[PDB]
Amino acid sequence: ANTTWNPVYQVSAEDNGNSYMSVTKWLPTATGNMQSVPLITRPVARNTY
Amino acid sequence: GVGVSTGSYDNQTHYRFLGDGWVEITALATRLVHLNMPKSENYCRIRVHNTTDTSVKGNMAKDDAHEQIWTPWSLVDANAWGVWLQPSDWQYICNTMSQL
Amino acid sequence: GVGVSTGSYDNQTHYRFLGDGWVEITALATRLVHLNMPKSENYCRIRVHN
Amino acid sequence: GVGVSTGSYDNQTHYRFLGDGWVEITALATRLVHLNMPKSENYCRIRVHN
Repeated sequence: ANTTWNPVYQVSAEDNGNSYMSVTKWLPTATGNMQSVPLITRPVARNTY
Repeated sequence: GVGVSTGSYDNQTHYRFLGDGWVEITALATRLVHLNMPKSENYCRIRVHNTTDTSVKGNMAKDDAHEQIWTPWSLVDANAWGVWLQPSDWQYICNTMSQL
Repeated sequence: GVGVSTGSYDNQTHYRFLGDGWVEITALATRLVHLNMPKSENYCRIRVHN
Repeated sequence: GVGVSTGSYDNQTHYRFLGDGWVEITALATRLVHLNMPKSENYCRIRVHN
């Protein structure tokens, strides 16, 4: 649950660009080729104390 | 197991007079479909941008610029009035019925 | 009589999952207000025309 | 006998909110497998030493 005031980091898909989280990364091509790249695991912040 | 039909053919139209001016019209339609193994093994993101017309100064409406996603699946969408009722039937409906 | 609080402070937000895809979100907010004795003793019909 | 399917295809993921903050996630996956007649007729004890 949202127990903080400042927005926690999330995993979004930026527009088609040099950005790693590009949509084209998981989008088919003119021929139909596709690829599956790793995803940001554990995006939310956790206090250890 | 295999070697026996699993349905029945019927492409007619029955009129059941429910009286009071209302009539229930049931339109049955059966057809034979022909599907071929899709060429696109997987989902494609083909980008079609015609320039044979868009480049010209005069042509503006002939802008077929768009990027669709061709899927390896066909579709059985019989959303057509002519693919349900019969040519003669429509004549009777429009001449008699005032709403449907 | 007087000399004791009459409420509680709570400015949080609880999420109650009602399942089926719907969730009831209750947002509580408490703040301290500061009011000063109004200058206008009575109703005024001021006309502003820049 | 033979000539009829024996299953159904379903590769989706449903989310059932059990409330109280917990959610049961069921992940279904179906795929087509391709097996070829193994070359090794029997168990082999191949020794690889590059």
